Amino acid sequence: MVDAFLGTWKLVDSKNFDDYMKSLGVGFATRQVASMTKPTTIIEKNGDILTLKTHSTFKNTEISFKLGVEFDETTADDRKVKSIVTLDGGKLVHLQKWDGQETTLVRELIDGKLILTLTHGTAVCTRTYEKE
Ligand SMILES: CCCCCCCC/C=C\CCCCCCCC(=O)O
Repeated sequence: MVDAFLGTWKLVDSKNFDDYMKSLGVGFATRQVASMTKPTTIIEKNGDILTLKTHSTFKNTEISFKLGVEFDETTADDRKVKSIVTLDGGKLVHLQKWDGQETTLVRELIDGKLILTLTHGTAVCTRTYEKE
């Protein structure tokens, strides 16, 4: 089930996010702001549709999707990607594909905390979110 991911989460730790952003071609100015931003992520369900909001003082995003069904997404850094989200080993796995590249955004619950692992190229970033 997806239900233990649901709720409101705030960033409390981040490792290697600059590497991840630079691997995606994000410019220095955006990387600078992003290194100091602590987003709030809200994940809600209505039937088979999940909505994931990411809010901050610089950028906001919102996506709605059905697990296992491709959707178009315009990311926070303005990539237009083809996305699919699924549950795999109890993790929420979001795969983005564009121009032959791939990145994964994988969420795992460990001791009530939401660990987001971002992988692109050789860059691996780990972000820790705490429940609200
Ligand atoms: C909507 C705010 C999320 C972060 C704000 C600024 C980041 C913009 C630059 C790179 C984004 C790369 C893809 C999105 C990263 C998601 C990180 C997260 O949810 O913690």
